[PDB]
Formats: sequence, structure tokens, C-alpha cells
Amino acid sequence: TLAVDEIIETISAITPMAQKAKKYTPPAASMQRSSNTIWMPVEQE
Amino acid sequence: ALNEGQIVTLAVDEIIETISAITPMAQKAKKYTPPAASMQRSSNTIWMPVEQE
Repeated sequence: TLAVDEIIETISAITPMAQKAKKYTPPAASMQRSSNTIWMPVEQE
Repeated sequence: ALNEGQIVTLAVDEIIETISAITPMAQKAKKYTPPAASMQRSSNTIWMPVEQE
């Protein structure tokens, strides 16, 4: 028997929503102490 | 007339093409050459890996 390192490629996916969503990286030193949660204000009315 | 000469037969050597077929599927099916050590008509099973998950 001869295995032949000729990869039979089988799957191919895509991640549109995840590549489209915005990404945020808050400061790690403060987020360690703030219990991994931060607060953001909302537009005033 | 009654020109009773000597008769011949003539077969010309231009051909009348009749068959013209196309092979679309075999021109799209990709070709492989198996990496086998010895040339044996025995079971030619070549094993190839599948993409990992």
C-alpha cells in the first residue's frame, strides 16, 4: 500500500459576518482589574 | 459509337469523413499518475490523504 501525500481537499467555508463585524481591543491592564467588562455611554436625548 | 475498349475501375483516395465526436467530460476530469514502485498488474490501490478536520 502506498500513501501519497496528495491532499484530497474537501471543505471550503467563508466568514462574512465575522469579517464584517467591528473589532475592539480595550487595554488589557485595565480590563484585568475591571473584571473583563467595560462600559460605553449612549447618545444623549 | 460502339467504342468497345477496355474498362477500368477507379477508387480515389480522398476519404469521406463521417464521425466527428467530442469528449467534454474527459477533458475536465483531471489526470493522475500513481507513485507506484514496481510495475505490477496486481491491486494498484494507491492511498491518498483527505483534508483534515
